[PDB]
Amino acid sequence: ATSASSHLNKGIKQVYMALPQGDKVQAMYIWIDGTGEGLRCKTRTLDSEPKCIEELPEWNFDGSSTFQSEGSNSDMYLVPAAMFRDPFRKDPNKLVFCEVFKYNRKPAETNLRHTCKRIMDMVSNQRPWFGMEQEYTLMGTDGHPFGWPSNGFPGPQGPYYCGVGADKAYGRDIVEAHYRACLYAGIKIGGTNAEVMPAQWEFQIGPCEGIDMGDHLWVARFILHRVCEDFGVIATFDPKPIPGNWNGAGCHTNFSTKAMREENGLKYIEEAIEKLSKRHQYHIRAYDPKGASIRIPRTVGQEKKGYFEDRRPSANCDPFAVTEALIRTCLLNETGDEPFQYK
Amino acid sequence: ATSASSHLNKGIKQVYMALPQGDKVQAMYIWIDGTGEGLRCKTRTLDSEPKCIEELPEWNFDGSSTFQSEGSNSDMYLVPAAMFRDPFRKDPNKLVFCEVFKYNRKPAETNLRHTCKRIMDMVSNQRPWFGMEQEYTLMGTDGHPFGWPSNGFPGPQGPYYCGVGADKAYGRDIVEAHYRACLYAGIKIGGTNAEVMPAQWEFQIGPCEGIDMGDHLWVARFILHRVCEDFGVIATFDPKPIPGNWNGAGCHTNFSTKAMREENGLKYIEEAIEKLSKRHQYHIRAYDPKGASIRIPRTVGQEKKGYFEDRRPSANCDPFAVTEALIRTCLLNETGDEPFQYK
Amino acid sequence: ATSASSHLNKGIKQVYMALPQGDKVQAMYIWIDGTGEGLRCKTRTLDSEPKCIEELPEWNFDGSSTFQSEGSNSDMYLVPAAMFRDPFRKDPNKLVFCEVFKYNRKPAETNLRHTCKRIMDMVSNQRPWFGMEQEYTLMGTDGHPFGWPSNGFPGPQGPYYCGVGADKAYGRDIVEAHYRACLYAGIKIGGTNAEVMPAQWEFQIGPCEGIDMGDHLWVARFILHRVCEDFGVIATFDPKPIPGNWNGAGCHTNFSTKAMREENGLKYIEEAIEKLSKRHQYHIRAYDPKGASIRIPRTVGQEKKGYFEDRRPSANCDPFAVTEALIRTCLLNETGDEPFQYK
Amino acid sequence: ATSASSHLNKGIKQVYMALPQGDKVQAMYIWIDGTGEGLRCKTRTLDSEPKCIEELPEWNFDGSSTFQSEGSNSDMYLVPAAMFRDPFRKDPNKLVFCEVFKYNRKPAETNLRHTCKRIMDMVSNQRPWFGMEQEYTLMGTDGHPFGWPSNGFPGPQGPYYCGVGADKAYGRDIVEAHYRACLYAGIKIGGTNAEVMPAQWEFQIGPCEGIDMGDHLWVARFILHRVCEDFGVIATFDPKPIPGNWNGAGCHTNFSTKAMREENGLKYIEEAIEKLSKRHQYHIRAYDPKGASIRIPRTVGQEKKGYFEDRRPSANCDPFAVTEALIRTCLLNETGDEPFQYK
Amino acid sequence: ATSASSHLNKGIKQVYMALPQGDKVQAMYIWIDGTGEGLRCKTRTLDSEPKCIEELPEWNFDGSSTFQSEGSNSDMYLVPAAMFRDPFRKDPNKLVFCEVFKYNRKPAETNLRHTCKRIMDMVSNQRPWFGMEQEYTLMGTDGHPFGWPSNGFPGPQGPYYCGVGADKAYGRDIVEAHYRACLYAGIKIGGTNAEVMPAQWEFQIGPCEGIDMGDHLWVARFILHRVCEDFGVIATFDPKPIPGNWNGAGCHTNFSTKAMREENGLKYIEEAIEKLSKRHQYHIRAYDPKGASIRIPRTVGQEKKGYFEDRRPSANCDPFAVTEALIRTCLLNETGDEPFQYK
Ligand SMILES: [Mn+2]
Ligand SMILES: [Mn+2]
Ligand SMILES: [Mn+2]
Ligand SMILES: [Mn+2]
Ligand SMILES: [Mn+2]
Repeated sequence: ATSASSHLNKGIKQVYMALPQGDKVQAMYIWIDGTGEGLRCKTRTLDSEPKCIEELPEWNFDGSSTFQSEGSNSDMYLVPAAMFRDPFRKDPNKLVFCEVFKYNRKPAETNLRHTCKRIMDMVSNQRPWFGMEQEYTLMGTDGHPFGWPSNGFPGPQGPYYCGVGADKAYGRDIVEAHYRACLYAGIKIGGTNAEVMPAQWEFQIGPCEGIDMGDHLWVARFILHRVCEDFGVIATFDPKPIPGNWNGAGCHTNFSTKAMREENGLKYIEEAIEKLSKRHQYHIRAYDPKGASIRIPRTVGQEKKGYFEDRRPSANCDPFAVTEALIRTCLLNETGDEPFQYK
Repeated sequence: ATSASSHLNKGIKQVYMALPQGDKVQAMYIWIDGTGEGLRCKTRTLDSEPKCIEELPEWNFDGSSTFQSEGSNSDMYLVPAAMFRDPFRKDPNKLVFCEVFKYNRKPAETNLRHTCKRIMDMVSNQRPWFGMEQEYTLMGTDGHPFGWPSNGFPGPQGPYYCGVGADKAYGRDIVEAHYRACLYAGIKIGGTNAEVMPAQWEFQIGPCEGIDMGDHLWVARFILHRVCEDFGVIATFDPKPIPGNWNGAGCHTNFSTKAMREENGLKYIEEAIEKLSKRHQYHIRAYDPKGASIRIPRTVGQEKKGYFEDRRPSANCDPFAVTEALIRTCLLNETGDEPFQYK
Repeated sequence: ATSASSHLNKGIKQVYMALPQGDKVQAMYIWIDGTGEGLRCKTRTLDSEPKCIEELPEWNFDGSSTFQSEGSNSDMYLVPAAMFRDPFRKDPNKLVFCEVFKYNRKPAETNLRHTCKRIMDMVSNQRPWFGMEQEYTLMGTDGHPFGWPSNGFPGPQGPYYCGVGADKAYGRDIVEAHYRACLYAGIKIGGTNAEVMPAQWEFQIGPCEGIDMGDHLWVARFILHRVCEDFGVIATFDPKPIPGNWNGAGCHTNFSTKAMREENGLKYIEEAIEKLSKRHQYHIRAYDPKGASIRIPRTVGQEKKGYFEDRRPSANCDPFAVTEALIRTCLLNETGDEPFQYK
Repeated sequence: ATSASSHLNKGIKQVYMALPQGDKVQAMYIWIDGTGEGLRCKTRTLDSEPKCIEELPEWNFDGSSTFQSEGSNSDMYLVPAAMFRDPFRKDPNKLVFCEVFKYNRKPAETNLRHTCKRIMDMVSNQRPWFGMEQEYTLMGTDGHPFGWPSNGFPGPQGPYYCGVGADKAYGRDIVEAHYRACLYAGIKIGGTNAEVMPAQWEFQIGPCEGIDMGDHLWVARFILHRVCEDFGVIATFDPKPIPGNWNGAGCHTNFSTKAMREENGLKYIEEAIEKLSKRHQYHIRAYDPKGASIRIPRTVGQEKKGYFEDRRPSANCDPFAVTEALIRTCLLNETGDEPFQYK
Repeated sequence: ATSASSHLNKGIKQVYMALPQGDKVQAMYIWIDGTGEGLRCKTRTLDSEPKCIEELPEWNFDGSSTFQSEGSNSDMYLVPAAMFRDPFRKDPNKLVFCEVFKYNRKPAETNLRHTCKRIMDMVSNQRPWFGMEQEYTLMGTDGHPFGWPSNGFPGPQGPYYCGVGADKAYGRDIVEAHYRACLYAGIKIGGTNAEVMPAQWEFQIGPCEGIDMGDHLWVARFILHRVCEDFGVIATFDPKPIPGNWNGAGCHTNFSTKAMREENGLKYIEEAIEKLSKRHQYHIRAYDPKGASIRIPRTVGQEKKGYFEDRRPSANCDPFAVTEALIRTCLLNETGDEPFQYK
């Protein structure tokens, strides 16, 4: 099944979209829900196209409707963090990803970006690069994977991974649209592939210099949601969408530094892996918003330089928390149940 | 459900629309129904494109069919008031919002613009600015909200406010089309967002210098109706569309003056609020066509200058009456059950 | 029946596709499945458009999901072999057909290209030209031929071969789209025709200089699968799609050399046919991935120069194996159950 | 949605059923699946109607298909335990509920009846009476509750508990059919009611003298499954069918003895409750097949004699284990993690 | 999908069926098709109800339409062999299973009954008893199993063997109707069960004294076809209905003699098994119309008397050939590629 809005005549929408916009420019503010994994958005009008993120004014929203404020002082604030081109509106309109504050102007329970940015600024000399692969499932509005038979299973696993064909890959139009929208918007998307079960896909984001990783992955998730809403399907990042033998279906984070990219970086990668081996429980706790767990590429080992792979994060993981934990455990040499405060 | 006209082949319509129009120009006269909240329209042909509103001739219509005239002398008059570009016809065609007169050439029961314009002209030195947020619900032709399940509720409140996704926001194509149409037509639309229940949305109009507020909000309502008619859905401004816990779902009016925008304007805002506190019943009567009721932004209080917010008007309110009452109570210092006549 | 993805609004997809892509370029790596007849693909991002195939980097994939690797070392490699323009993405994006390696960097069980390329390089002086005609059937997602009646047969054979009409040819849009996509991508497609039963078609690829034959036929098969996926139908190369009197429905390979194209080449063609007559069982074994069998054109015989036709290969045949066997039996004069190793 | 078998013409079935059966009699053997909560059945033919359970011969089945045997010796045995009239076949045909044995003629992992019967025979002097209330949900074949809107919720809780009306109770025909079938078959069903959410129902079984409780509840579950299969819906005893605020949705067991039914039995009930208070974890473990947790009726307290209520068992509980645990903790005064063996 | 005839109003049919028939009686002659596995039938009128099979006259049919005669002399003959009550017509009407002859009055290629009857008459002193279990699949008219999802699989194997529930057993109404029809008609049906995949079932016929086995199994197959035709589904005895892991899905024949039923019959069973072990290829050839292959029940071994089981015959096997081969190999001690002629 598909949503009722997807059955509206989209040619009418495209007739209205093709009107010359004028001097005004629409900016769609995007922020993370109070649940830690949802995204909320609302569009305002700017008198002119902003050249930089600093020209974007701050905004506010009702936090009581977003699961992240109390009744007495419900208003929260939106401080713009990253700016991207609007694929849906095709320019000069801008997507504005923003942080959330409380009435006290202090980071919200779900604003993990504020600290993550501080951590990345501390280790800015090492220039960390992250690459994150996000796996999702396309679902109908009836709660079942898109293109699956009603009350039924498509078939045994094996033909669908990177498959091509009407019976091999489901909803590739969503994937192509999302890829093109992320390219236009400036997201650092590096590729896509179809996963082992049909209607399950994956897009990779990276390499990114820092908080760019979290910003790009969150905006890529938003673009996926908007594109799927246009098509009338649902993008699910739940680690266990369909019950069965398949277990993980989660994000993989690739971490490198300046030293690891240069010669004799394999020993730095080994040191980082050994440091991570001690903090397994902390990373398992941090990755959840509520063969090998950590793996090394063999091509990197042959070249003795490169990156590593962490298979532990789930699909609904928060990139800010993941990257901050990876930096703290490896670069900052932190140990303990709770992170230290670099006040 | 959607209307039968929405299932006509719209590509045929766009083939006919793309014909070179020629020297003639079509103007769609729009006026307020006798009910006080409905809109009526009819298009004529002009030999040339009018540069200003004064070139638009007066027109007439059958008031017996519009609930606002008696049988003996049914004819009413249309005097053009505001001119906008026609989004639907894409230029040089014009939307003409007009006032209604009786056979006596005297303002109609529903023409509240004529007095409101006089009031705004009296206080033109203070330069009042209004901002109005209009909340509407998208409904099917079956009387239920669009995208809702038949005989059913979408789910608990909370995921839908400013939500993105096929299961989070219903009928966003209508919203995008209406936003672009209002931009092209010259309406001062400042942004939109999705409301707490799905298929419920809101657009903000403002700031506006005067009767511009009423003109822009009425033409924005007309554009919403035309766009929804193109999509085959209904835009409802009823304050209580769906029975349940949700109560208000009504317009919010933001009022500022020249003094309140300048430094030390917070005391002027406080004076206006104190004046409004006495005339609560009068404003409640005037807003109906048939936490705090009046609120102050906290950012304005921190900056000690700006505007205030009135949460009392409903969604089907008449902007002319609302703005006239706000001016009379605050700027004109009027008191009493009935307004004074500045003859 | 058609796939559920085909019922998505494709106008939305085309709106997203028309976005200006930017400096980045998407390359879709394509490789042969472990089954020997399936195709797998996945797209990456390149910083610039590659001018030649050598600029394409090597890649890797999970061979456990592709029926061609064991659990311990599942990773396989993709070495680019041929580059074509991407019809689906309309440039500068590129389709990259690649060979598969094991973790040992040794040809995979299904990588028959590596040896075939060696064989063609050995006989490069003779300049062999191959022409292959591929016959396929368009099927619904319900496992029946496209356009056929449910639980029914279209009619007696005879009106459908090269037929024109709604009741004569089924799914010609797929054929036209595939032909245009192969032209744009640079495939050497020489023509198409409709076969004796409806929804069955055939496209010819050739002439090709060498491994170009295998590359072009495999990429043409991939383009057919992608186009059919866009239309929501399935392209089947099974030699026996629908049970009945029809038997072969398989590929025909046309083989010529430099000598056979020149004058008095008919005797060379006769020598090649006599050599092939001895190795019938070997070619029957090699053609399977798991009137006359070999025929001569009469126009060639009248002109005493040209090519021959082999009707023995099936529709799901591997072009690399077919062309390698044809070269080895004719040009290399090989005899025996197993081919010799030119180490 | 409903199953495809439910859309077969049932009048044809009733025409065939009305044929005079003859001298032969069909007996449907029923046994518990290896999963501990599923039911399996298969019908044989008897030359004459059995007057007692002892005339029923033993049978066998393939335990490899029932998740309860290994490959080498898959055969299991069926020893008849209880006999009931066949509601579906309307007599002289009999439903035969049987225990399962292994090839060693030793109770199967899921045959908890064999021990429970021993325990009840030990305490046969006290004459324990049990009453069990079973709560189930009617679901479509699409995995959603029957009569619920697609992708939707019926409404707020409150109108549906014991409700009457097309919008208040869903699938009452299943309930009436199941009640009448259980009456005819001899099940001690004491009543039904509709639960707080629509399509959720409950039937009470009791009072029963002993292993009669387990036999009657299991056969009532089987009759519910057969009736729902006739109607094309699914009866689910999962404690959490639909995600949401509702939590328990589980069976309630009412336990009395001969002493508790007589005068001054309230002190015996208090002693039993105090004994149960110590073994909470053991009963929680035993109830799972993989206000107050224990409550006392107030009418019993006013009359100072009667029974108690245990709210702890879930809906998918095994009655044999529940009743055996209740007897062992109260009557047998057992304490400890594992039960004692009365060998 | 179901056949179009199943969607006719069956109440009309039952109104016509309930008419008092009168003195005339309808007899439906049934014979085996020329293909060896199909059944053909046609009904005549008798002036009175026949008390015995000998009162049934011989008939004839067009063998050119039945794949078992040449053009010059197409007529074949029907000699009545067995008489049963007509379940479909509810008495006094009779089903007449008949042998087929050629114009020469000599057994037809597919009339294997004539010889089988001779063989059984030779060994009539030993009184052989056979029991045959027939496994079939219910299919829609679209060629897929009944109740399966379109283009889909129901689920993993394991819940369906002897399952009860709308999601566990498909088309049980067909099974109940067929069981009751076979009981009424006098078929020696001993029971049914649901098989490992849904819509697959099995009925057992036996014990039978001789050619009674072939007669009863063929008439049971005919009754299954007629009942399924009434329901609009297809009964398939193909050994491999749905491609996949499941392989056999074929009939099991249980063979006993007078000696094997008496004490110390286990040695006779062992002798029969040893004789069968030599003639495996002959029985494999004879069973086809175009753990252990032969197994012994363990209960029989414990009681040292009873029967054996042959798992080798397929589902579409001819019972006459199977029983004749079992008698010839065991009782007649025959050896060789071709059977001896007891002329
Ligand atoms: Mn990975
Ligand atoms: Mn407000
Ligand atoms: Mn040919
Ligand atoms: Mn209770
Ligand atoms: Mn068997």
